[PDB]
Amino acid sequence: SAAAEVLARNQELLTAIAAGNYEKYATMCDPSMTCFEPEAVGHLVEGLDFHKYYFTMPSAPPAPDAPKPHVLNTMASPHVRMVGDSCAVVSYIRLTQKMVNGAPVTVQAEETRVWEKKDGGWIHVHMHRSLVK
Amino acid sequence: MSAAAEVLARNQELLTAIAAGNYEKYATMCDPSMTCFEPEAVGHLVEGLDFHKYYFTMPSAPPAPDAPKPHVLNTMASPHVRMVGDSCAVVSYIRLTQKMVNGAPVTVQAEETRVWEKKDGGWIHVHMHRSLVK
Amino acid sequence: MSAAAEVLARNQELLTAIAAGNYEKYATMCDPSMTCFEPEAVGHLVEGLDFHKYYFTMPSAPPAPDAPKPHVLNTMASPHVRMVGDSCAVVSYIRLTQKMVNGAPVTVQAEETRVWEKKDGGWIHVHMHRSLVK
Amino acid sequence: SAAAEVLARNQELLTAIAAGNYEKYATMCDPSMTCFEPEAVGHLVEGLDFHKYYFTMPSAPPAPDAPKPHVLNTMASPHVRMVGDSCAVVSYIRLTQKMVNGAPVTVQAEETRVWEKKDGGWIHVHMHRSLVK
Amino acid sequence: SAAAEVLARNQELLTAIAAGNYEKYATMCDPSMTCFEPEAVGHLVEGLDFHKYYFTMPSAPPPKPHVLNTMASPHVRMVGDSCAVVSYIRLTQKMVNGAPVTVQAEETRVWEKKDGGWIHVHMHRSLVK
Amino acid sequence: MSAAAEVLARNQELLTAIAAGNYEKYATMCDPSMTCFEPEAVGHLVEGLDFHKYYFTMPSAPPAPDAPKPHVLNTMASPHVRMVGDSCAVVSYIRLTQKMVNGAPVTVQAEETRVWEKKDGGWIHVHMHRSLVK
Repeated sequence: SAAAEVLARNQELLTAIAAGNYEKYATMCDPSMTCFEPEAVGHLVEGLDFHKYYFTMPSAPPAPDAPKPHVLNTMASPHVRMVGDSCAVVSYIRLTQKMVNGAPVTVQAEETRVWEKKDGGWIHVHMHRSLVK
Repeated sequence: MSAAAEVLARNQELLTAIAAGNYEKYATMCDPSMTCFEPEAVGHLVEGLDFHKYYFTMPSAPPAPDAPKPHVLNTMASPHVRMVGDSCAVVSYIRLTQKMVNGAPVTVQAEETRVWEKKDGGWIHVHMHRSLVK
Repeated sequence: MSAAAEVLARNQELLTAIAAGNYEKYATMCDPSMTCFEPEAVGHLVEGLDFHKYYFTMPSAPPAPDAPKPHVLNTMASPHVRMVGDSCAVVSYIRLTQKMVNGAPVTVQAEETRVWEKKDGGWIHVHMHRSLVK
Repeated sequence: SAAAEVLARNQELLTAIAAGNYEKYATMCDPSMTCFEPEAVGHLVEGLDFHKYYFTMPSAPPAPDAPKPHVLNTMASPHVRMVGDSCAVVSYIRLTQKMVNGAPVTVQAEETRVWEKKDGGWIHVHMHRSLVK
Repeated sequence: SAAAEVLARNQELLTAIAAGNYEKYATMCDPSMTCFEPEAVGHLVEGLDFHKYYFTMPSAPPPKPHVLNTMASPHVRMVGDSCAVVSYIRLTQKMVNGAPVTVQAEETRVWEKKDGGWIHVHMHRSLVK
Repeated sequence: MSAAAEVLARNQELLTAIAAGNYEKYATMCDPSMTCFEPEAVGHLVEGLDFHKYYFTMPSAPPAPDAPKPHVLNTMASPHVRMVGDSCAVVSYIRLTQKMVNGAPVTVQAEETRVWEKKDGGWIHVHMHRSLVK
């Protein structure tokens, strides 16, 4: 049941990432969060500004027309491990369905996200993201 | 005198066991329910020790007058230890493996996140995530 | 809190000043006799500030042709500060620069060593060694 | 005069490296020394074991064709900077003359080596190498 | 401090070259100056006319010339009372298309002390890469 | 007899010593602090005599029956000697080396500038600048 709560928090974080909602994202992450990810080109980054960069990219007005963002994140075969009462490790395959050149594309990545039970709530502390060929 | 130094040394001990081909020590250091992301798992989450034991027990040709000793060294570049609650430790680092191929040195790099749990007065490896860097 | 922490903060100040194109701040933080290894020096050791002033004073096409404000962020991956005596600090790290090329973000990575001297009641950058990774 | 001492020590260190004399090399370095170099493939390494690896390689059998290695390190245009009483920064272009396939070749690298004065001697604390090409 | 004078004079000469100021350049050079350089395509050139050629090329009116010369790792050698040899790597930062480019050249420049001041008598330029 | 002619003779003597591989005479003629630009220095200024001693002391042992005595000749095409004060000479020329490659003769050309200092009644080589034409 606790594992289900951590899974809900993880899916909530993923939807916040897909929406570009940086405030929700930052509210879910500890300011000392550690991260391996492809954008970090092989190095361990600490903090939130590195991702705030990607949330605040300069795009600004587009032509309204009829297209709107269409992105969906799916946690393929999730695995929750409880290490003590205050720690949870969520390991899964992140499947991101996105639109490129008017066509759908499914991106896959191995993701390990560590959550700490701080001040009543689960908070993300560490992420390891690796792309699969 | 710190628990973070202890888990760091324990992780280095695990890497030494891996480099030595000592599967008995590796198995004594890992929980039988250990989960693993690694390149050999070709994009999937594997559980258990048999998948890793496969690589310790590969059929090798007996040694000849060649270079009768493996020259392998693992280095934890810029380690980071995080204590998550009373029973968990997360060790994140860049694994640098110096090995010999065709009589020449080669340095392999990988992003590694290893999770340890405090069980029975020791630290046991429960989850690993390996990523090759181009 | 700590001298090493202060030197690290000064290095982050210098990097943000570089990202913002503020040459006056940059020169305020650098010794006039500063030495430098960097790719722009094409394999030689350069001395002085004019060599770096060159890249701050490059002529540019007319600003704001429906173009956004510069979106650049420097991050010191795994910083290491070494105090060598009272008045010397060596800050070694991996500089990760997130910038915009065309419409997409790109992260550039360099190995950076920056040597700072405590003179006249302030930390001043005196040496730099930069090497591109990829 | 002090700069002359540090320069002589740096040349002695390079000679030790060229000779495969790991003992002298290690006695000249601080055990916590930091290093950027190509063999570290874009990361900062600490300690001497990473470098000890290269002194302790599995030796190939001698076949009397080139019994003595012909290698020489040259510090092209050295520059010494005194940063306080106990620090010296030695920057130079390391030119290694080696023999490849019976013909000589000159390899060049940018080198920054930091030395600390402990008691009345100099020890190596930090190195930064970058191949020039 | 004599080496400082010769280095300052060489830097002044290089800035004159970068600025296209042939008058200052010529006033700093001995009229019998000898020269090895790429533009000499493998021959030893004597005099100032050969170099004057490049200051007086025909151009068009129509950004701004952004060029900077740096003497990387200079080396001054006093050979007797009247001679100085300045060896260095000339790093020229120029702009091609919209991008900066650093050109490197091995430069040896010989100077002679004649009463008051140093004058340039011999130069050797080699392109590295 | 002129002093410039004497320095020219000393320079031809040095080139002969280089062609013969006689490192001892070469070292006698050169100041221990001599500076050098040359292709083998891959675009840098080297100081001292060890850098050049490296090429006199390269490994080799038996003269094969396939090849005979070395046939090498250095020629100073259009020499120019310039006296800079009492004790300094600059010898500039095109070095033409006739050597044997395989079974055929070939002429290598290089732009050479050699500075000589008058110390204790003798001329010694103090600085060289060597560049290849083709």
